[PDB]
Amino acid sequence: MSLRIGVIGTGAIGKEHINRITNKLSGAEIVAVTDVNQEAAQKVVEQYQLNATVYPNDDSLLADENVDAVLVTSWGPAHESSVLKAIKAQKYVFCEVPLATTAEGCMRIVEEEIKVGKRLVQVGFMRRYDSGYVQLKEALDNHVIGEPLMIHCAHRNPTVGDNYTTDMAVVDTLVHEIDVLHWLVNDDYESVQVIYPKKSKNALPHLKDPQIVVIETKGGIVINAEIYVNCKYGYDIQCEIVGEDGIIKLPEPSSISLRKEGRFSTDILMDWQRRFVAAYDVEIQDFIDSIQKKGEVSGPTAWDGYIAAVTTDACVKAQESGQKEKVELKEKPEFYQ
Amino acid sequence: MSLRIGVIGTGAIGKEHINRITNKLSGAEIVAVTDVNQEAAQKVVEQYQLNATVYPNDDSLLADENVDAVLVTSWGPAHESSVLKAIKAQKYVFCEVPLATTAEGCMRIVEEEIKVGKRLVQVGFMRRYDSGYVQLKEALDNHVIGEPLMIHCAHRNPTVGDNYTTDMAVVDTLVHEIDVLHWLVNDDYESVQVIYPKKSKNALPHLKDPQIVVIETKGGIVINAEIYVNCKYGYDIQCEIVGEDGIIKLPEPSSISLRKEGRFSTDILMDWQRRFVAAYDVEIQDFIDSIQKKGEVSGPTAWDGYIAAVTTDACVKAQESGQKEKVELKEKPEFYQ
Amino acid sequence: MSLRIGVIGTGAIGKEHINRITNKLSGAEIVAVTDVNQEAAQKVVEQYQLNATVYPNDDSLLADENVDAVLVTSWGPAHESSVLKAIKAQKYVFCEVPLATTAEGCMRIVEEEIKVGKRLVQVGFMRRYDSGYVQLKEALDNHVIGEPLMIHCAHRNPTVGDNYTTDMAVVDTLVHEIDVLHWLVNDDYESVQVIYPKKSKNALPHLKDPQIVVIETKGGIVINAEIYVNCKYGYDIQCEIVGEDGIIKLPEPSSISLRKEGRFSTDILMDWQRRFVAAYDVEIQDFIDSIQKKGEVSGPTAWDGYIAAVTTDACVKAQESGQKEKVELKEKPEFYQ
Amino acid sequence: MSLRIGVIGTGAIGKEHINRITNKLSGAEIVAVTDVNQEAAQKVVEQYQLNATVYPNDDSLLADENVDAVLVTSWGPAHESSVLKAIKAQKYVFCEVPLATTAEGCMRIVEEEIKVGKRLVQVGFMRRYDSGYVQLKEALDNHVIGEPLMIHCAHRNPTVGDNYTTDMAVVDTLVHEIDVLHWLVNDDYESVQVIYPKKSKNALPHLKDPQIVVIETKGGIVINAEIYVNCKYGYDIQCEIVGEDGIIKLPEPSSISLRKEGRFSTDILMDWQRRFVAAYDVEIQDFIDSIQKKGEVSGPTAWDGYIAAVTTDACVKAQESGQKEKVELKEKPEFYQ
Ligand SMILES: NC(=O)c1ccc[n+]([C@@H]2O[C@H](COP(=O)([O-])OP(=O)(O)OC[C@H]3O[C@@H](n4cnc5c(N)ncnc54)[C@H](O)[C@@H]3O)[C@@H](O)[C@H]2O)c1
Ligand SMILES: NC(=O)c1ccc[n+]([C@@H]2O[C@H](COP(=O)([O-])OP(=O)(O)OC[C@H]3O[C@@H](n4cnc5c(N)ncnc54)[C@H](O)[C@@H]3O)[C@@H](O)[C@H]2O)c1
Ligand SMILES: NC(=O)c1ccc[n+]([C@@H]2O[C@H](COP(=O)([O-])OP(=O)(O)OC[C@H]3O[C@@H](n4cnc5c(N)ncnc54)[C@H](O)[C@@H]3O)[C@@H](O)[C@H]2O)c1
Ligand SMILES: NC(=O)c1ccc[n+]([C@@H]2O[C@H](COP(=O)([O-])OP(=O)(O)OC[C@H]3O[C@@H](n4cnc5c(N)ncnc54)[C@H](O)[C@@H]3O)[C@@H](O)[C@H]2O)c1
Repeated sequence: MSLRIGVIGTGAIGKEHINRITNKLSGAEIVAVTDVNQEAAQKVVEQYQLNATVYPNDDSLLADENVDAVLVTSWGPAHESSVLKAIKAQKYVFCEVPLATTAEGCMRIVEEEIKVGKRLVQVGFMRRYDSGYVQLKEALDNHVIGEPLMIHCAHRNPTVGDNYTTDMAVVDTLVHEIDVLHWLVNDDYESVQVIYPKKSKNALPHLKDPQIVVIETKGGIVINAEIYVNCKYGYDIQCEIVGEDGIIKLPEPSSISLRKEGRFSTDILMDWQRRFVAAYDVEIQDFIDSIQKKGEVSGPTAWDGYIAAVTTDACVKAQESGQKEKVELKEKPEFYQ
Repeated sequence: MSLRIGVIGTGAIGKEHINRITNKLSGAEIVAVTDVNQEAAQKVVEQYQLNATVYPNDDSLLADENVDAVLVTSWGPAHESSVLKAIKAQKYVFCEVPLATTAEGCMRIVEEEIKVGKRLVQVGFMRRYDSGYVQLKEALDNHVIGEPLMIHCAHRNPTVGDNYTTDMAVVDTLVHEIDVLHWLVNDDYESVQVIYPKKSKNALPHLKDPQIVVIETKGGIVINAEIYVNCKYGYDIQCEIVGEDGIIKLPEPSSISLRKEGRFSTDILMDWQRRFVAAYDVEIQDFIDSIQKKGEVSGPTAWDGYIAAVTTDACVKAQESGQKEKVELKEKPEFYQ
Repeated sequence: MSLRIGVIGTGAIGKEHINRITNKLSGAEIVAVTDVNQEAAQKVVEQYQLNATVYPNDDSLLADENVDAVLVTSWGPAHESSVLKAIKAQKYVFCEVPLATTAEGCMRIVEEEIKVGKRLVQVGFMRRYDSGYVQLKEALDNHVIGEPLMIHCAHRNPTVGDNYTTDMAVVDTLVHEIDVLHWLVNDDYESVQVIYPKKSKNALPHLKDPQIVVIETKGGIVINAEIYVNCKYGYDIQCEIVGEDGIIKLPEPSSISLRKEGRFSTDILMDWQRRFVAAYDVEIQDFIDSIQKKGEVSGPTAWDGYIAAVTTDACVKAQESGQKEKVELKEKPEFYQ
Repeated sequence: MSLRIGVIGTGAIGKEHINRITNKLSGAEIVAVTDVNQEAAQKVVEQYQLNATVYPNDDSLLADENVDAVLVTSWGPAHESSVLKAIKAQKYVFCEVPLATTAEGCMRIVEEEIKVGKRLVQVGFMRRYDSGYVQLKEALDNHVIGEPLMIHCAHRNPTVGDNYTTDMAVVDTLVHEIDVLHWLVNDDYESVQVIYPKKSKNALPHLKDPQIVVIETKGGIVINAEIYVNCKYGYDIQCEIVGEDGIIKLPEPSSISLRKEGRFSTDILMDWQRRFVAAYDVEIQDFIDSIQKKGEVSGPTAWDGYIAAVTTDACVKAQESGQKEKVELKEKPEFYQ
């Protein structure tokens, strides 16, 4: 007997989630969708031969008693609104990054979930389900390299559109690093600082590219993260953790090697979409499985969404301040441990 | 509306397939099982909370009109029998390696499928679905390295039981290499030769370990394959294809690197089961998807099973002959292209 | 007819240079030595069966008309003194790092060389002769990756003695990085900043280990350099240069790979001495060759020594300031380009 | 007091040896040369400003009492002649591969050295001095992987001239593999077999390219060696040794990695000359050093030359026989152990 899922926002990524749930995962179906372009959400129901109702807005869909759970996968700032409603309507919500665009927005959502007794909210930080990052986690949990002291990491992308703005680099992009990193090391951010290198010839005039972002935790781990979204060569995620007694490092995506015209090579991806395909699948399936076999959700929490929001804010602050901004977090409610 | 699958042989591997279909894949269910230890097949229905009928034998299960398709995943020599029945009962059959234990056994099965008009039989040669081997295929199809001339490859395993016999090395083990290799290069085997190196201290007395197996295709590709099932260090599959203008090579499984006590390392698997987990999933899902969206099966064919059987036989021949045995194949029926 | 070399300071490293010149290189001999422990200098002349005069002090040795060139390889702060003397005595001087321990000390030496018409002083920054760094140089000179924007690099060492102090990390250690990096990118340092991560359990109480050192050039290249001298795992130099259109990276030292007990590994060196052995050889041979076939020295210059001194000072400043210190350099005299 | 060396054969490779001895190594000089084109030998003496006598033939040069040692570096079949003379004239001889072009030719040379009491003859098999091969040796000597069982290896070259003939592949090319491999594993060859794969489009019509060469030792190690001299992509030497409990593998030559246009790459050499440059240097220096500090030569022996000759012959035999030829070696004289 399969979980009945309603999708809010049938854009490019909500279309990807509809396809995995329909044709790749196990034990769930899409019974309802609503988009803001109601005509698009009516061409998607046909496209994937869904057996689903098409609502004009969220409220209508959240009223429907079929739907046990919703995917929030619409425009970014329209998230907070739909999550609060779904919590009050007491449905399970899988909400794509970001949880909300402001730090208080995330706080409002925590307070609601806190009331409604159990965990309803999983945030779509898929990196925690990628086998690379899972292995790093395992080695750290095993004290393979003793105490983490520094982290170097990088998030690069071939080119961006006319729409990509200086803040998006730390809000839409460095956001997964921010989530995954503190999950691995089990610590909280303290300060953030932003440093701009010589600007790239591949960056448009309004964009500042690359950027380095230093970040210290409370324990004193020092992270420096490079964000270069016009690197031209490929899409590439690198993460090295230096510990007291050794170093561990994230793998490249699997690739056949080639020997030809003087070079020994492997392939680098050009498409951010392709990089985490497996972790999307495993993440959703875990929302599904965790609900039917526990009565609550298991992944990244509303709280983790809140931590991403505060730090993301401090970054955008140190971004035009040029100074060493501070990251101030409220006490972690007993609810979340 | 999901495909109704009956499993013949609820052993260790048929249990793995029941679990992927039940809890990982999409659009199919297990409605029927039969084992030879009928008590075991009645503890498996409970184990995975299946909603399935338990038959005493294949015939009973193949009569059941629920079941559209069957997994043949029982003892090895009990395959041919169950496949012929399922073809005549006109159900879709996914049959695990081997198709049958004798070369004529595979021929009998081809003749039956040939009659019944369309493709019912997929053979479980999962390597063709592994992303490594898929990439090699893609580069060869693109003429990246021109004409294949030689292949070097290796199939190693830490240790084997008291049950592992000299012939099993080319019958149960080198069998996937044999299937996958000719699929990649699109050619047929001509001769096989077997050469025994100094015998390993890790091999039991009745077993001959390692072995090298040279194999020539009709076009003149020269393959040498190493089979060392007591290599102790790990489970490891290596495949290098040398072409006219360059070389392509299979990847290692993804692993975090580590720097500690004087060494820079990655992990090697110890468990053959873990190596191809993803290709099992993708293989089954493709049996499922290909049936509901085409009315026939798509994978490795009954014919490919026949090619594996002939070559596997010539190998066991050159295995105790010590001579350069021959591989003689019947004409490839128009049915299969 | 071979170059006659006098060695000032017959310690451990001056002994290594006497051995290479005597038994490995071409076209030079040691005809004179002086140490501060004059007894040790005699034991050296005997040890390497030298045919050399033993002076009580530098002045005596610089008077000797045999010696065309001197190695300054004595205790650190005793360098400046011996280099000024050798310049005025008008001999060729190869001076090991540092050129002098203060920034003005290097300035005094530049002024002397400036007068004496030609280049007499090569500083022993051997990295410029290592084949790795030579290749990076070549790729940058060829615009392979366009404009350098950032550099990440690391200098790690297993453990240090009771004698290793917090400033030595940027004075004795990060000093080669400081020389080589601006040689590669052809730019000058502007600011330096020092950040202390959580302190290591492998570091003694008086030592601050690791450190991160951020450094910006005038053009805007942003360098972050990690110095971890108690990393325990090995001796390891890493340098990655991120450019506009691609990334280039320093190689590991050559090593046989090994597959054993679950791991695929290569070796990491435990001894800083072993890492640059080939660049020492090539460096000295180039002092020799460049003198006999040009009448002047070719390597890193007295000026480059001065640049290392100013930046080294700013680092030690930002080291206890905790602030973003500045690097102020005098105009580059026409003499040096 | 430096070793006085006479060079027989001032061709391209004898010119390289004259240059290293003159301008790179320590403790030796060229005091005498003779070529067959006596005019070329004069132009060489001038080219490298040598202080040397120019003889019309070997006999004259071997009479000269200056010369303690000779390099035999002339045209291939002219080696045996000059080595026998030098042994009887009782000079030290460094003889480039091959020692002689026939197996009995090597036998005549062994018998002469055997009489003259000590070791005069070093054969120029430089691989034993390359740091890669030295490391493999060390790991095998340490039983790191237990008992060697198989070896896979390859010798590839971009393209060859109109002058390169099918036999040269096993006589001029596979000859270093043949020497180095039995040195590593400390065993003797027993059989050889030659297998021709589909012929390459890069090979001329008179040449058979690639070839595989299987070789068994007495102990039962099974070696398969690939020789592809028109592989087009680069010059590339690969050697993998599979032992009982693990695998060891030769390194690639050091290279900077690059990330650009979709690929992560390293460089492959195009010039056989560049691959072993360091082992040539270390090899010669060891002829020199071993003579002045022992009164005999240390490297590969006249005997090792003989072993290469017998096996080289068996290969050329199995090369047009198509059969499994045999390698028959005379008893190893007590003189050589
Ligand atoms: N975790 C990740 O790596 C990742 C990757 C990509 C995108 N995302 C996130 O996914 C979201 C969507 O991404 P996208 O690039 O497909 O954007 P998109 O523009 O394709 O999706 C927005 C769609 O939702 C509709 N919409 C907006 N508000 C709505 C509302 N309140 N109710 C119903 N429909 C509404 C719009 O009409 C549009 O069709 C964003 O929040 C983005 O940050 C996360
Ligand atoms: N493609 C691969 O990499 C791969 C891997 C592992 C196993 N296999 C194949 O899978 C098959 C099973 O493997 P396994 O190791 O789990 O063996 P297993 O012993 O666990 O499975 C045999 C089971 O089937 C039952 N059985 C035998 N004949 C039967 C019949 N006619 N009808 C109903 N039940 C029957 C037995 O009682 C037993 O429970 C073998 O043929 C093997 O070659 C293939
Ligand atoms: N470039 C490099 O990779 C590198 C590596 C190691 C050391 N060094 C540098 O080289 C220098 C020498 O190192 P070391 O380890 O041989 O030193 P050391 O302490 O081992 O010995 C130096 C010797 O010179 C003597 N000496 C001191 N002052 C003298 C003077 N005025 N005149 C003559 N002799 C004098 C000392 O008594 C001692 O015997 C140091 O400055 C060091 O920092 C450079
Ligand atoms: N070990 C290695 O890596 C390696 C590499 C290249 C070549 N070699 C070998 O070294 C040898 C020389 O190679 P090369 O390319 O310099 O040869 P080359 O043909 O370029 O020149 C050899 C020179 O010696 C002269 N010569 C011939 N016979 C002579 C004799 N009896 N006495 C004096 N001079 C004589 C020739 O006229 C010529 O000028 C060859 O046997 C070759 O196979 C070994």
